[PDB]
Amino acid sequence: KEAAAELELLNADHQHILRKLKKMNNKPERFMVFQLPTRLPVGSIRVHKSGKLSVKIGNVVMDIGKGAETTFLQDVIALSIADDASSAELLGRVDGKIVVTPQI
Amino acid sequence: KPIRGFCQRLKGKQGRFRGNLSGKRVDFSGRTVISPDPNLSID
Amino acid sequence: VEIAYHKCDELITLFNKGELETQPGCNEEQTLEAKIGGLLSKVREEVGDVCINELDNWNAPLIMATCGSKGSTLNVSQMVAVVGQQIISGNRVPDGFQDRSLPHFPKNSKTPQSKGFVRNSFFSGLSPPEFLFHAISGREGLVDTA
Amino acid sequence: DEINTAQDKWHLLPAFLKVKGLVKQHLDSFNYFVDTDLKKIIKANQLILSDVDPEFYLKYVDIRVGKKSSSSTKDYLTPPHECRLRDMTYSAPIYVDIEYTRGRNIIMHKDVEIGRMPIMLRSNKCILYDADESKMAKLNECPLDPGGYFIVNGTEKVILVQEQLSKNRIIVEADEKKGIVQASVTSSTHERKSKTYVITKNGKIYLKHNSIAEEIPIAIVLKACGILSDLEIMQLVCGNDSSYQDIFAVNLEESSKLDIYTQQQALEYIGAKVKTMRRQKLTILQEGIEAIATTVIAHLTVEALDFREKALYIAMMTRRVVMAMYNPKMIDDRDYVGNKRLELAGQLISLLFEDLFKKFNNDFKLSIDKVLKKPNRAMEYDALLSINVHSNNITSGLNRAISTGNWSLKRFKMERAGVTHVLSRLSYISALGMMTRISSQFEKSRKVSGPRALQPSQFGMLCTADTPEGEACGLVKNLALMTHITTDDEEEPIKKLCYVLGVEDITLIDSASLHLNYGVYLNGTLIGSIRFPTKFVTQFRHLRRTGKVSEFISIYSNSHQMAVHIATDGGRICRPLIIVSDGQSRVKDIHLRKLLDGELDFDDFLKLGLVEYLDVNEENDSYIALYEKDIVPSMTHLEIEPFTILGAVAGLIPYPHHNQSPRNTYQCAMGKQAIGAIAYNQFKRIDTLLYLMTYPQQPMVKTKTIELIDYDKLPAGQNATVAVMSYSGYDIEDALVLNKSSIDRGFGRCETRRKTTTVLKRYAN
Amino acid sequence: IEEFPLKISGEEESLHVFQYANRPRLVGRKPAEHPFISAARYKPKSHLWEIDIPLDEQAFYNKDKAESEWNGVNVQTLKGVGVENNGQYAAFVKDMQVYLVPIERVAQLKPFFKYIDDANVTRKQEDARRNPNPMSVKSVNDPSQNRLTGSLLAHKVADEEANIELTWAEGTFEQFKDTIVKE
Amino acid sequence: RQNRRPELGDKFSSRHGQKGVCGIIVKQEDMPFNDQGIVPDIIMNPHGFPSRMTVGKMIELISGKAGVLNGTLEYGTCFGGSKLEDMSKILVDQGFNYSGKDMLYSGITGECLQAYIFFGPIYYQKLKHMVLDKMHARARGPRAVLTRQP
Amino acid sequence: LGVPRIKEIINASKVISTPIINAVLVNDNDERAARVVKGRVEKTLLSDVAFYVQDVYKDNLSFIQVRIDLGTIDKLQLELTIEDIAVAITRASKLKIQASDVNIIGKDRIAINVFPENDVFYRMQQLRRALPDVVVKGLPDISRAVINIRDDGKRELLVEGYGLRDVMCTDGVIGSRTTTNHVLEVFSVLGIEAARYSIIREINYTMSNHGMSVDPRHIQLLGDVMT
Amino acid sequence: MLSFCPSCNNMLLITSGDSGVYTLACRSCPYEFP
Ligand SMILES: [Zn+2]
Repeated sequence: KEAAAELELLNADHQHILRKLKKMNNKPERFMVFQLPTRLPVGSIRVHKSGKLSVKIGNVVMDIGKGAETTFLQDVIALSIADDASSAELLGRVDGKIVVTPQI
Repeated sequence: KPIRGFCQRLKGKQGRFRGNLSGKRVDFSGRTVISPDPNLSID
Repeated sequence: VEIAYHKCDELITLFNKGELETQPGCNEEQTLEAKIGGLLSKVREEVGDVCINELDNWNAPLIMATCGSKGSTLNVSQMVAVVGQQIISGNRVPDGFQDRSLPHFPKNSKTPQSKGFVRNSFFSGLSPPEFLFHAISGREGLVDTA
Repeated sequence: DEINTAQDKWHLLPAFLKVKGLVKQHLDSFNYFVDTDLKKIIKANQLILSDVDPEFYLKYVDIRVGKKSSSSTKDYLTPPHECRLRDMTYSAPIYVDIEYTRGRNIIMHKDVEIGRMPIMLRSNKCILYDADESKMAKLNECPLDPGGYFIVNGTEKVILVQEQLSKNRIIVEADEKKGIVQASVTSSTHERKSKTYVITKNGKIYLKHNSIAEEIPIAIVLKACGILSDLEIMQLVCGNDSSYQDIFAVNLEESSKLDIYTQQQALEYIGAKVKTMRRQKLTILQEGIEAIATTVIAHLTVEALDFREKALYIAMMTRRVVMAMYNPKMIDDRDYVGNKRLELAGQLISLLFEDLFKKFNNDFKLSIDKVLKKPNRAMEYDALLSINVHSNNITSGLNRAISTGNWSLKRFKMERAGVTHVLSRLSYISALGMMTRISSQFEKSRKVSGPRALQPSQFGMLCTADTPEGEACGLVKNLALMTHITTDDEEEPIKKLCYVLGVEDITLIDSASLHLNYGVYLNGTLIGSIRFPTKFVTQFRHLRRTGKVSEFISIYSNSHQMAVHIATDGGRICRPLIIVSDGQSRVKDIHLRKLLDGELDFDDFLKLGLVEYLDVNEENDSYIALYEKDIVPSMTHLEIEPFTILGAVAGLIPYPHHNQSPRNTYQCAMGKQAIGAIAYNQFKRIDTLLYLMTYPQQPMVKTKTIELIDYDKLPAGQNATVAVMSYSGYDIEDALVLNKSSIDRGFGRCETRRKTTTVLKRYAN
Repeated sequence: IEEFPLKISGEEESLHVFQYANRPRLVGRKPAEHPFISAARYKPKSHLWEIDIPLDEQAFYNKDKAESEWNGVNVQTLKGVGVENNGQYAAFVKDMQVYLVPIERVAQLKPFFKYIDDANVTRKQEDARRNPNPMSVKSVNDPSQNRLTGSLLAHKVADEEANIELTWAEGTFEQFKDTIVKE
Repeated sequence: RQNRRPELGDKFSSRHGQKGVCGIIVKQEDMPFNDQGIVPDIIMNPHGFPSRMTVGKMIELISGKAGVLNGTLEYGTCFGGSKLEDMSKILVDQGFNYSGKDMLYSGITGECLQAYIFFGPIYYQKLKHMVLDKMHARARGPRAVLTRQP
Repeated sequence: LGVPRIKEIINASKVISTPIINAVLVNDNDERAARVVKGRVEKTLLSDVAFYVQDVYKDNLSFIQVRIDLGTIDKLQLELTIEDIAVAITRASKLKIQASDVNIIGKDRIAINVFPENDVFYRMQQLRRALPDVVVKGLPDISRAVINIRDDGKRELLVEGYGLRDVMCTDGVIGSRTTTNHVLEVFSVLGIEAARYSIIREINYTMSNHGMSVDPRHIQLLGDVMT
Repeated sequence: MLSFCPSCNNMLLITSGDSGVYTLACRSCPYEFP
């Protein structure tokens, strides 16, 4: 029922995130943050048949699910500090944020 | 735990004036169960 | 009791169409709640009228209700025909949790046999969902005296 | 015997009550107190110290009840039926181990007697644990006795399962003549008994507390927690494109009146009108007394530096204020069964014991330095010589609080009476039907028949047909036949688990977007703001059924607001139900026939993932089917057995479904009075008043309920030959007529026994 | 079919992320700019960030109220507390490559009103100057008495520590190619 | 220790919630009897079942009589139990009426009864609250000290 | 109508529950005149007659601006001018304003200005929420008038409010046949012998529809012990 | 009333201006607007 509204939106999420992955191939000092599941029991973002993404970051450990999901009307900028010294440089602003979740 | 006084017993639900003066306890009484009987008359 | 369901089950389905008859008395979305009562308060009494005249003499709950000793044509009708719809203080068993009364009935379903109405007699039996709706009218029969 | 899964799902209900009986809730509570919940007491009252002579220290390393460490045998114990004929208490001594500073050298001494703990029958610390009708025949105790009750000095008493409202959670309220209130009581386990209110005076939100001299409007107490920019307030409380901006808009301009505007100036307005507790030093900064005023409030969550997670928990507390003012249909009742926390004996006898235990070692402290204030008496002085004078306040504290059932605590300063009752040996199930009952709290809503009534959210949680009448009409209730009370496990790892499944964090999400998505609520606290909940919750149960997480959880997920809930708080109800995957269940009658072979019990059913426990809140989302002939391709959680909605004392009614509903609540009040048989040892015991029948008989129309508690092994009453008719007019108003020749043959000749006692007293002279 | 291999070459650099709660991302579908930081300011052991910003002149400024009240012009600081968590690597993306580096903290930037906080300091100073109206010996820790700790002790230690005025730059190709050459 | 016998006043029940004071104790020869000589133990009036609506006792009597004649105890459970149509088949093979409603004579007058009597075994448990320890009688006795009343 | 009807009859309590008053009309037909008098008595709130209220700034003006829907006067059949609204602003003592500052600008528009620390912003906004809740026409003590039909062609007027004096004082009703509840306001309006006959008619009404039947005389002895 | 003061999002306030003008300007921020 309303679970069928969910899978079609997750299809519409992959087709919006392969676009933003491919427009940023020109390495234009562009950054993005995404979360990896810690507490491990490297890999490869890869395209399945007909619009489907998955990562396999362990030797075997598959993580099928990804999603380009949050809304932020903020300015977000990455800076690297080093040893509390003359070490302040703004690297870049952040365009998007996706997440990784393992399948169960 | 609060102490009873004079005014704390002349009033109240059956402290006085209902359980001592208006409604008392009477001698010559008794209280068993009831059970039916057709074979005797009314009164 | 199924021909009373058949008039009832179409009458709930006019929420997409949005029919509202608007009796005098400021209904505000209870016309499809107040009409169902007398619709079910007619099948509760008329089947109680069928069971009386189509019933032989020397019937024992018939011959002490033709008198005035003990009983009624309501109380024998719940024993042979139907026990009707239970009321809870002027309310026909309102919802228990999440727009429903009990987990055995689906979400926001405003039908009878889901809120209050129990169609089968004391002689036939009661089902596990409709047994509890009798155990609430049976509870306010003892609370109200206190 | 061609077995099938249509009418033989009953055969796993004996597999429930065999491994896991009917006095689960009393036996498994005290057994958790003795094993583990003593060691968590002395580890929080260790290291008794003196200030004079600062090189003295005594520390409690570990604590044990029962056996020593030298002999290490089982025990030698006064037997329970030998203990009730002498007006003695049935008890076992507390042993501790200690090391302390004697003098030249410290010394570690074991097995110090400090008291005698009473222990309930059929626990694993008493001699009746796993006996086999030969040890138990030697002890002349009944095999069919339930157990679970103290025999303190004669009389035999039972702690009743109290319940109250859910601590550490909020409830919304409405009133017409008073405005609305927002109670939120919180009880952290150290001295803290605090409830906060979010009240509305004539259209303005406030926040009052019984340690603040006045009320404070909430726009102060959110700039006090860092949320200051005054667009972030409305962005958290209201949302967007709504009427909630219009109701809330009054509280914004009271920042302009008080002229604060910043998080530094925000604090000191609170502690300017705080009721100052007498500190005896008063180092009051006028900067830290307000920073702790956002620590002693709403004791769910504590902070380190940021004050952030406490802020938007106040913002969610005041959003449901505004929604309640928008329509009063959104309010909640405090009589719904999801808002009740049942609490057992052994997790309530532990509130008493640590009151007694700290009162032990602060009388034992001041008895030391009364000797150590001597010049000569500081070298050879030993401390364990004077330990036994203080030991008698543990035993006499415990035995006085069980007999006279009122518990005088200090930490919460609260005087619950009526917490123990003497069990009634009128009949067999009169003493078993008491062991499963509920004693409510009577929160003084005596006008309202709401909580006096019965809720529809009660089907199979606890029994529906047993409730008294008269003075107590709806506040005394009874557990059903299938029921387990949960236990709290831990909230640290599951908070680490939900990050892995793909939730974001509270410190990263923008406040414009937390109302667009849902939100995970952990014990009522938002932490993660998940998106697409239905992939998140369905991947959570597959960790639960296959067994990565413990099974006493609930994933209630409503839709009136945008929130999904988790609850692991323990002390709440549940029952088990078999998972239905799709239009075909997981019944799998090859598993069910292998149960009768005897290797695949009920506990291995939930180990695989065929059955799990649902509470009342996880029945919001589920769609339980009655019978296997009713499966829909949208239908979960087939109901395991439908007559389990009636307890062991309403269960003996034959054909209850045909009968009227007030004629089942009239029999439970009288089944506890029908004379009969009591136990097998009934000619050995000396009780106050014990009714017996000469020749009882088992009934003709039995029930499955009476053979699951072994009622017919010792029945009560006998079956006459009724000829229903009117006769001689002496049977008019439900009186009845029996014959003289049947009474002389022995129809209903009872027998009445009555103790009386004296004591030969020894005087002063 | 296609696959994009990622590897994790980032250490030695505890890089932070901020969150401007004031300026939006896009303005009428058009992406906005970040304002230019005059100087930065960092407090170790308390992880604060007093980022200074300039606000524009007379046209939208109203200096006649700003000068006469607090005498502090053209500086708007905004405080951010460094909050740490696991996960959440930072990824710059090469042609058919994507290279990760761990993010150490994420601080949230709220507008810290500095000048009107300090406008009451001289007002508090002038209180006892119009009303002037008028010994440090050791004691002993007693085991029946307690001392402040936890939340309010961390505010006593976070107001008095070393200031650091950061040399704010905008380089980052040195950070880029150093990561590229490492596998 | 004392034992006693149930004279009138002693309160019986039915396991379905129908209280009753024992009203009279008549002799055996005045009680009715069926064709075989079975004298009933207890007679209860018909005038409860319309108001009390207890169809359980009307079923418990059928599921009980058929169990005696077949030698096997029967189950009355909740939401189930032994059905009715399979229980009149036993009750017609043994020779009795299909609804348990037998016919019997009278012990006062001798001839048959112009109606039919519903006859069978019902479990009557005996309650507490007997009249041997409720009869009270105070003529002129002790008086309290502060009020000088009984 | 049960026990909580007998309770406040014999208590003669001040705050009664549901104090409906019963009034019979003059004519028999609707004729668009049976609910023209329910317009004359219902507390007509101005948020039903207004449509758009906003604050208009030129450079130096602080005035809220109100417009009415003149067609709603045609719709629900009430009768009033435009200037009596401007009367009804200054007849509201809760908004502590000056007496005569009001000026009409046009036919369907009306605006009121304010002038004086920081009085400017605060009391143009406190009054923005306190203007759209004033009574402009109707009796200031009733709650909600409702017209109904009886078992004949004649129709009466049911009004669920306390006041009875001004209800008799209005037009289109006859002050000869107007009963009520709340006995001890008849004792104020209609003397003492009308209070004695009202207690009679209240007790034997709430015992007619419960089935029991005492007598007329057992209430006529109860009426005279009070008055 | 959508009275956001940008760079702080705080509030606006109709202040008594020069020659009695009805300017709007907030405290705790050097900002003004007609
Ligand atoms: Zn500003």
